[PDB]
Amino acid sequence: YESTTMPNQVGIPFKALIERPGYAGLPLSLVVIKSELVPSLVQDYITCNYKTVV
Amino acid sequence: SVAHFEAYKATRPYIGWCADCGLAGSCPSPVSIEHVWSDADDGVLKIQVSMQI
Repeated sequence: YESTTMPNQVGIPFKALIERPGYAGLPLSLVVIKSELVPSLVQDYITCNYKTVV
Repeated sequence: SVAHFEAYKATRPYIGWCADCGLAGSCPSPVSIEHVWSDADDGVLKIQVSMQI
């Protein structure tokens, strides 16, 4: 029943079959569209150009 | 302030010192540069001056 470990490559369909003896089930095709690095970040500073006023 | 038109009535033109008076001598001139601010990417210079146009 369960369990394959597929590699991450985009747009390329990986074929996993891992089901019970005798194949008659649903073949698993899985694609990675994109991976999405979602940040958990700390803001160090803001910087910009500046106007000194005399 | 709260209305741009009203602000400009309030803020009459003034004199400033300018050393260039036709490049002929140093005098109080009606025009002087207060500060030029730029950081635009289309080369635009925002000029602040003594005079009111």
